[PDB]
Amino acid sequence: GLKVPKAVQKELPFKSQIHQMKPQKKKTYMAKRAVVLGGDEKKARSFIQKVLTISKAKDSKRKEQKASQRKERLKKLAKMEEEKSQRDKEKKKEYFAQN
Amino acid sequence: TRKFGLVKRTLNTKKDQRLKKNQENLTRNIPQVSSALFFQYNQAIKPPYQVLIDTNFINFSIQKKVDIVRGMMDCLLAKCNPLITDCVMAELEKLGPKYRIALKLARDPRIKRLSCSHKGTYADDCLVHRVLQHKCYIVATNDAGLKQRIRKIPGIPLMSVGGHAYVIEKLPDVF
Amino acid sequence: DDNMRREVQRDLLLIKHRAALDPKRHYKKQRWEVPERFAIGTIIEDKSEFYSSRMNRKERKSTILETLMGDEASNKYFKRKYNEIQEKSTSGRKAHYKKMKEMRKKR
Amino acid sequence: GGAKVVIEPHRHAGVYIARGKEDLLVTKNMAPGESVYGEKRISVEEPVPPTKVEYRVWNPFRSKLAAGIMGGLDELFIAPGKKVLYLGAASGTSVSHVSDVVGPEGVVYAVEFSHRPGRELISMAKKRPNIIPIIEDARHPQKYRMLIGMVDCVFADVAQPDQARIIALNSHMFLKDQGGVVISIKANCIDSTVDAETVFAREVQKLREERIKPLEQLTLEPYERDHCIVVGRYMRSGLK
Amino acid sequence: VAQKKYTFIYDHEGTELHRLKQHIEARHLDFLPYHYLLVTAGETGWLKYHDVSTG
Amino acid sequence: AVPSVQTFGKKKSATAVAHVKAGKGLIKVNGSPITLVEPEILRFKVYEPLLLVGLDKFSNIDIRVRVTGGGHVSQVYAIRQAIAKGLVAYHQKYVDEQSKNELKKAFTSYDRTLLIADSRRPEPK
Amino acid sequence: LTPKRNKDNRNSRVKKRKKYQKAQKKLKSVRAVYSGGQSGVYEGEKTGIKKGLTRSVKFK
Amino acid sequence: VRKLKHHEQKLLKKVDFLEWKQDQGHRDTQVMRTYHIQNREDYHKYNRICGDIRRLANKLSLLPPTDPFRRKHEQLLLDKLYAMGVLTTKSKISDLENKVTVSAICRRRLPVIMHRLKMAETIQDAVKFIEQGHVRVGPNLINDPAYLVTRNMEDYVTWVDNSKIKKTLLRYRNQIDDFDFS
Amino acid sequence: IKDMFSSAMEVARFEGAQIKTVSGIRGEIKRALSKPEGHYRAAFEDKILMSDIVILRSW
Amino acid sequence: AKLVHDVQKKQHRERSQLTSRSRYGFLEKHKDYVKRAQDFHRKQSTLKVLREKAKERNPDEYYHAMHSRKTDAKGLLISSRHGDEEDESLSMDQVKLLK
Amino acid sequence: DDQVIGKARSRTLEMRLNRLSRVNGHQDKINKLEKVPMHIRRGMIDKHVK
Ligand SMILES: [Zn+2]
Repeated sequence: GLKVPKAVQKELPFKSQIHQMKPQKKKTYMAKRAVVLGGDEKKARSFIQKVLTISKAKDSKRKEQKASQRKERLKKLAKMEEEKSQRDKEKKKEYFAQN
Repeated sequence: TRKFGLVKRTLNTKKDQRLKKNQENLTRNIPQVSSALFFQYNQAIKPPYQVLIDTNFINFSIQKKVDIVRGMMDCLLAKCNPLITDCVMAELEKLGPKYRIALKLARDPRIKRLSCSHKGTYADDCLVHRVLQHKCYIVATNDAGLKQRIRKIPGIPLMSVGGHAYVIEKLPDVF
Repeated sequence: DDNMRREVQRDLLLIKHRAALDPKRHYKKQRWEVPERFAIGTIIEDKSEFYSSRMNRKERKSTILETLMGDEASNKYFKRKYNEIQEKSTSGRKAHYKKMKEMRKKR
Repeated sequence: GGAKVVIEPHRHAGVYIARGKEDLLVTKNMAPGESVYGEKRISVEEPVPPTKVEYRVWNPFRSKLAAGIMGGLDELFIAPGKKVLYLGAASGTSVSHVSDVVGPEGVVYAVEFSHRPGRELISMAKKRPNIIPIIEDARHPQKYRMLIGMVDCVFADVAQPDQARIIALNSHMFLKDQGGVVISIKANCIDSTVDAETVFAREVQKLREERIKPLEQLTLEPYERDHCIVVGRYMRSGLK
Repeated sequence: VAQKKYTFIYDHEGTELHRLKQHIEARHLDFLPYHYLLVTAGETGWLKYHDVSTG
Repeated sequence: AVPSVQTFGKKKSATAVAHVKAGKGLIKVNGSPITLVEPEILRFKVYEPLLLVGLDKFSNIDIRVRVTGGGHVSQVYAIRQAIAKGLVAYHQKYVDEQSKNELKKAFTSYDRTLLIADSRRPEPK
Repeated sequence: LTPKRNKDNRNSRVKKRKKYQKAQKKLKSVRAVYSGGQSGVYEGEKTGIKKGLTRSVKFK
Repeated sequence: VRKLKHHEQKLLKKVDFLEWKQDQGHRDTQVMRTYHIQNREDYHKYNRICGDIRRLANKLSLLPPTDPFRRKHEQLLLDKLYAMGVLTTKSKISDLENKVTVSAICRRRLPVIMHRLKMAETIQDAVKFIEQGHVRVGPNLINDPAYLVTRNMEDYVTWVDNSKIKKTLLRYRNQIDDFDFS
Repeated sequence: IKDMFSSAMEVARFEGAQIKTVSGIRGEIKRALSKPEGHYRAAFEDKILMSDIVILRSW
Repeated sequence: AKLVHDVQKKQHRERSQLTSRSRYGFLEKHKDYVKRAQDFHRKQSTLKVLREKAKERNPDEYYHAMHSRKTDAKGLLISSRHGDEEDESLSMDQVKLLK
Repeated sequence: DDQVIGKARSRTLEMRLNRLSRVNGHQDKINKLEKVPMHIRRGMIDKHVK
């Protein structure tokens, strides 16, 4: 990742300051308090995670494949438009050369 | 204990809805391509055909001495029903007393006639709308602009006076 | 209420991500954010026709999630697809980088 | 078969979608606890304890109006407070769904001419009180002009070649101005010598000749070959 | 209202609608209600009739 | 909630932040007391803000200094600057202005580099 | 020195058998094709219901 | 005022109780809303000076195109308005008709200078701050919003010392040195 | 660069020559290093890697 | 391919790292180098932008959010890792109920 | 030119620029009329023709 230096980032403007939060080293009370459920609930959590990452990776595959589709459609479309514009700028000169 | 940055209240032309240019305070619709069509074939039309005429087609018919129903019949080799919309008839009547021959050849009991329901007599708009609604129509026309509109919308055959008889283009079963 | 949305909050996620539950189903592209007013309901197959759509008393469940978890072919597909997505996603990131460095270091 | 769905309101008022892994067009049930033609039902427990209210699956292969809804019609006029004049209420198949879409505060006049369908219509209209069954020929609206007054939408599922005249007569008697006219046109039952687009164009022309402005048509193709729904409104002055 | 120099026109709740660049020093305003005319006179020797409807 | 005051003392690249507040009288540099500030021959350079004005000014306030950067002598010069101008700023804000400018007069008569550094240099002749 | 060519091009009949199967698989994409009605029990729409889209031809 | 019907709107088309033609589209109101101008007559006090500049620019462009009087005074006026800050470029003389504008004279006001120097989050905040007496140019405190700040005189727009705003920005970065009062 | 030459005489013979890595990063050899014999100092278009091979195309 | 043979537009295969030089894995080729270089260039571009903003901070920059937001000892930005809709410290009666 | 004072200079330069630009510029774009209302432009034309 982009590692901006501390000498630069302490002297940044107020809008451009980089919100970098430090890791937690103390076993805080809310984290040592909070309960997680087990068995059927942890396999429900595992299942929902697997379903959501399969959905997200399928969507990323689909949109990358659409990007690869539409760049080559852009290429052939620009070739056909260039041929068309060449035909127009010679037909206009024909028209005016006759009239 | 007043407020700071006190201003005189004026009206906001960007915001005030009492004035006229600020009086401007979803369901998509993608019409399906017709079940009458193959890719660009229009597999559903079958004789007896029905053909929408317009005014320059009638004028070119009389200028080339082609009968309407007999020219249609020996163009398509099928039984034709020609249709004059009320806007095409309005256009022929508005053409004046020079075109009396064309008007009373359009007044023919063999030429049936539709009843368009709109304001104005723009026959190109009426023909384009009622043909892209239904795809059961041949369009007989000689306008260059209407010919380009009709041959850009798919599945619609186009007939036109060319030479000394009628020609037909986007109908793939003519012989 | 949010108290009931925190009970049906998982099968609404399943209906939102329908498209990646079976590899052969392939829905039409909608978005389907959670509607403001809904109701969770159970299908009554009546007592007229049997054995065709009939899910018996011994396998009726209480969410869509328990049915999808009880499906063992879907568990095969989800575990397999998740492992291949996992090993694609960790392809060259950090364990690869430090084993390349240890490859440099070992000799 | 014992699965769980989520009910969600459709764009159209009074009808719903049950999302599962296959989603269902669904209406509320006016007579809870029994099915009318063997469709499946959905029972929600809505919150004195919560009450079990239920819903009925609308089958598009057994209802032209449901085929139209889930093919996508921009405006049905069948709405949750309205009065619908159903013409050709051939049994209680679609009339039950129109009845409970229309709701307890609205009225469905179900006109049918045959008599064993009329017997089943009356036994269905017992448990659905918002159905007025009218056993009479729709080709003569004067024979039941005393039983019906000022409907808001006409639906026409008649399958006769004098369809447009039947629709025009019933509209001129009982429909109000700018009310709804929903037509299910069957091409083969009108006439089979011409193609489907010719007969749909002729029927739409007949409607505007009887001053019903068509707003919309839909072919409803995956459920019925060579059918159509034409949705229009009764303009009565100025289709222009 | 006829202010320091210019006559101003305010709506019901007091927002300023118009500052009249003519009507240079009014001291007397009077409306003609059947004709919709604001009539203005003052320290200048001029009398100005201003149609309120058209403007 | 407490009356407190923060000042800064700088020499070449050392910098010292001094927080002065009301208290019992403890003077602490980098957590350790002031009597531990090495190199131990410049401990009186650190002490002279105290001995120039008396310890009865420091009998009611506690100072803490955090010194980073620099070297040994740059850090003792940053410490003495931070202590001096922190005592002046505390007596300005929370004690009377007469003791404020008596402290300024005493420090400025000893050397005004206790209060104002020599900062931007050279001269391009 | 010929290019690699097609087994389906080696028969003029099989090529039109397999470009008509391709065409009538593309026709399911553009229209909605009447497949033959309800096969068994009505299972549901199997692909989704859009409540926002209306695929109907408006007049004029 | 009551959304006239078709016969009324056809019969009295020129009736408008809000927008008149002497209003000039309420542009005094529009730019005084943009740059938050207190008193009503500042737009027209600036419009007189824009009309002076454009009247001289017309009467100076009506001189022959090569004489040194026209060239000297055009360049001299162009330099003066760029140095004052109304003009943003002293290159072309069509700026002396097109780009001379009450909004340019209003962008040179003290709260707008402030807001562009990021010294206040909005022009209304800058108005409130210099009304509350936080802002000095040079040494002396500036108290009114309408103060026009030239290009060389915008280097000295700061806060007063002993400002609470100066104190809270210094203590946000905890660079506050309480020796010099902030 | 380590071993394409056996001696500083050889590198002196080849000074200023354009080399490139297999990544197409162009470069030039500048001066023979003193104590390791065929080792030299080259300058490249940007930072080359430890997994590269430089190339002096001769004939 | 208008006048090109398919035996002419063949597939040239790419070479591997030498087995003697194998501990530095994967001899990288021009696609790998451009993936390296444009990454380095976009990160240097954003570093140069941040350095220019640090040069043009303008220290008379007041925001209203520099009352709530604060700064650690080294000068960087404290980002509270909990909430910003919650509170990190909870009251005595809240602790009584949770305990 | 270099001796022609104001209104003669403005209209002279405008006439020259019109005559130069009337060759290649479009006829619907070179000579744009000032927008005058109908009932006063027609009266302008009638008095000018008188
Ligand atoms: Zn027409």
